[PDB]
Amino acid sequence: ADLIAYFKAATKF
Amino acid sequence: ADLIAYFKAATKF
Amino acid sequence: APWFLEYSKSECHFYNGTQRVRLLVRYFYNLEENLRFDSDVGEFRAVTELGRPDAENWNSQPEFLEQKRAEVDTVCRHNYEIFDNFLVPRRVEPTVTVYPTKTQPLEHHNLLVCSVSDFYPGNIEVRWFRNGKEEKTGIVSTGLVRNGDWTFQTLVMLETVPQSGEVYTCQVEHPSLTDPVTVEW
Amino acid sequence: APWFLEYSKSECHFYNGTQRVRLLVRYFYNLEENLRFDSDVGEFRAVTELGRPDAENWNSQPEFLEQKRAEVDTVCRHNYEIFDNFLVPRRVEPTVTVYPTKTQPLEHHNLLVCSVSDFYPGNIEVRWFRNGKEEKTGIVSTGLVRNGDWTFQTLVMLETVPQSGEVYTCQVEHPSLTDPVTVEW
Amino acid sequence: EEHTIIQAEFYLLPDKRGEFMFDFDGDEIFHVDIEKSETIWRLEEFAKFASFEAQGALANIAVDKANLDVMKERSNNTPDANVAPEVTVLSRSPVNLGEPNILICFIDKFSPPVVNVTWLRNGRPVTEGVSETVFLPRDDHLFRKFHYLTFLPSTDDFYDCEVDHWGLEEPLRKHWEFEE
Amino acid sequence: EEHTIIQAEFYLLPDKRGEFMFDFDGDEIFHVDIEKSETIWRLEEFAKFASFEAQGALANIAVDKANLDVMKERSNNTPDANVAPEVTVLSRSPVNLGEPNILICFIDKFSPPVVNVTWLRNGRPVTEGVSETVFLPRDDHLFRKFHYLTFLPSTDDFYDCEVDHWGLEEPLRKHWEFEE
Repeated sequence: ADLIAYFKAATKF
Repeated sequence: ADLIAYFKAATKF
Repeated sequence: APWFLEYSKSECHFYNGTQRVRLLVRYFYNLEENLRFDSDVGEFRAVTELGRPDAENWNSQPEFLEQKRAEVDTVCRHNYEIFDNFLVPRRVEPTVTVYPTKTQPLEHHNLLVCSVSDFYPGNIEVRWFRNGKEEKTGIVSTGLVRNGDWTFQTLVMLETVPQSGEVYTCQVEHPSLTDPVTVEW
Repeated sequence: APWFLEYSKSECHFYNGTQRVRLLVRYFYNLEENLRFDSDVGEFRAVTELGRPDAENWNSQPEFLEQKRAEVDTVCRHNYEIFDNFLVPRRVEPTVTVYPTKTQPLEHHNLLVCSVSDFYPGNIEVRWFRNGKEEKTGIVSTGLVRNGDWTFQTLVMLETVPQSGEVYTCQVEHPSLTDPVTVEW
Repeated sequence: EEHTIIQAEFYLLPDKRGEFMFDFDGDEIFHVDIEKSETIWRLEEFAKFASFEAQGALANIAVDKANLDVMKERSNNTPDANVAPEVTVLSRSPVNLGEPNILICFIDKFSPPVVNVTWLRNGRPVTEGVSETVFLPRDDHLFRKFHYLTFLPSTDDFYDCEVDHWGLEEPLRKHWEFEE
Repeated sequence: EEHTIIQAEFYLLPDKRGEFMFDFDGDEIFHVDIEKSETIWRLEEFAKFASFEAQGALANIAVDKANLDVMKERSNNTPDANVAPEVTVLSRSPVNLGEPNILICFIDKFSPPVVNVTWLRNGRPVTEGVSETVFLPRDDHLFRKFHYLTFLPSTDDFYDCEVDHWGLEEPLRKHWEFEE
C-alpha cells in the first residue's frame, strides 16, 4: 500500500 | 553524492 | 466577470507496462496552454509567449531539470507499480438486458435495444445476431458512457422489422467475463 | 517599527552515530517559540497559546503525523549518511604560534600567548608547561572562536614572571594531528 | 498495456479555490480536501491499497497561489472569455419503478472550473441524497464534473439539473422523466 | 559520535525576505538563493559530495509565506520588541604587516533577522573584497551572522564595522586596528 508520489510544483518568478 | 532531503513544511489554517 | 486560473496537468503515459514511459507536463493560464515539459525532450518548451520566461528561467537550473527528468521514474513508474495492484486489474461484470422500442412511428416495433450497464474496464464488445447471422448494419450506439464512479454503461441498438420465427441475440464480450454473455429475444 | 516573523528550526540530534536519532522541530513567531515536535513524543506539542490551533489541527491528521515520525529516517538518518562522507571526517591542522605580551603595567613581560588558529573540528587541547611541569592555574582563554567558514581559532594565555633558564612549552592536541604539537619559548 | 495517470492541480481567482487530484484512465483515484487537509478516495476500497501525504499537495497549491499572481501581471490584460458547459442528465442504471436509482448530471467542457449546480425534484431543491466530484481534467484545457442524486422512480415526478456558470446568460436547466 | 544537523527557514515581513539553509555542528553547509532559485554551498568543495533540489525549499518558503499571514491574525497585536545584536570584530588569522588578512565582523543574538552592515576603512565604505553569510540559527530563537573584509595590514590604518538594526537607537560601530 506504498505512498503515491506527486510532482513538486515550481515558482514562477 | 546523494540528495539532501528536507522537511515538508505545513499549512497553518 | 474576470477570472484568473493557474492550472497544471502532469500526465504519465504508459505503453505496454512500464516498458515505455513518457511524462507530459502541461501548464495553462485560463484557456491558454502556455508551457510544457516533454520527458523525451528533456526540458521546458514554451508554447506561447506568456510561457517563455518560465522556460528560460527553469531551463537554466540544471539541478531542477535533473529532478523533472527523474520524475518519470520517481513518480510515473513509481505510482504505476502501486496502482498496478488494484486499478489495472479491476473488473466489474456488466448487467445485460434487452428490450424493444418504437423510436419512430409505431405499430409492431423496429428498435431492439441491448442495454449493458455497470461494468469496468471500458473496452467491450457488443454484437447483434439474427438467426445466427451477425447484423453489421442498422446498429446505433449511445457510446461508452463513463459514470465517473469507475463504472460505465452503454446501449447498442438494432434497427429491425421482427419476423415471427426469428431469434435475435445480443452478445457481450468483456475482460470481466470468462465466456461471452448472450441474451435472446 | 513592526516586524512579523515565521521561523522554523528542524534539528536532528545524533548520539553515537545513527544509533540514537532524535528529531526536534521548533516553531517561532517573532521572539516566541510557540510550538514543537519531539520525535520521541510522536506528536505536536503547543508551547504557548498561539501554538495550540496547529497542534490540534496537525495532530488530527494521522496521515501527516505518520510522515513526521518518518522524517527521523527519511531526513535525519538519510542526510547523516551523506554528510558522514566529508563533514564528519573533515580535518584541518591548526597553526600554532607563541609570543609574549604585557597586558598590564610593563617592564619584562607577564603574559605568554599560545595562538592556535585555522583548525577543525572544534574539540582541541592546549596545555602549558613550565620546565616540564604543567601550569594548571594562571591560564586565560579567549574561548573557541568559530569563524563561520568551517575553521576555528583560539588563544590560551599563561600569566607568568619569566625566570631566565625556564623553558615554556605550549602543547596542542587535536584530531587532525598524529602527535601533539609543541612550541617552546 | 495502455494506461494514463494524470495529476491535476490548480488555483483560481477571485474564487480563491484550489484543487489537487489524481486520475487513472479517465476516472478519479482521489483528490485532496484543501480545507480539511485530508485525502479523499473516489472509492472507499482504494484506501486499503495505498496512501498519500496531503501536506505535499497543499504545498503545491501554495506554489500555484503565488504563481498565479505572477501570471496575472506577466500577461497584463490577459483575462477574457470563458467556456460555457454542456450538460447531460441520465440514469446510472436501467430504471425500474419503485427500485431506487441515481440520476447523473454530467457537466462537460468548461472553464473556469467553478459551477453552481442544483437538483430539482418537481421544481424543488434537493439537498439530501446527493453527491459530486471535484473538477476533472479532459484531453484539453477544460474541465468535466459529475453530480448525483438518488431518487425513487415514479411515472408522475420530473427532475431537473440546474447549472450556473459565468459563460451562461441565465441558469441552464436539463430535464429528465421516467419512461417505460 | 555527537553531531547536530539543523535545517532552518523563515519568512519575514515587511521586508518580504525568506531563507532556507542547513547547519552542521554550528557551521553552514549551504543555503538556497530564493531569488536565483539555486543552491549555495558555504564551501566550494561541498558540491562534489552532495546535491539538493532548490525548488523544494522554495516550496517550503511559499508555505511559510502563507503561514505568516495566518500567524499575524491569529495573534492580534502580537508584535512588539526586538533584540539588538552584539557585535565583535577580529582578525581571522594572526596579523603580520604586509600579509593579506581578513577581518571578521561577527553579529550575534538578534532578531528580526535583518541588518545593514557596512565596512569602514579609515572612515570609508568598502564594497570590494567583502563577503557575508545568511542568517544562522542559535540554540535559541535568535540569529547570528558573519561579515568579512579582506585587507592589507598597516600600522596607520583603522577599520570599523557598522551595523544597523531595528533594536538600535543609532548605527552601531565596532573599531579595529593593528597592534604588534
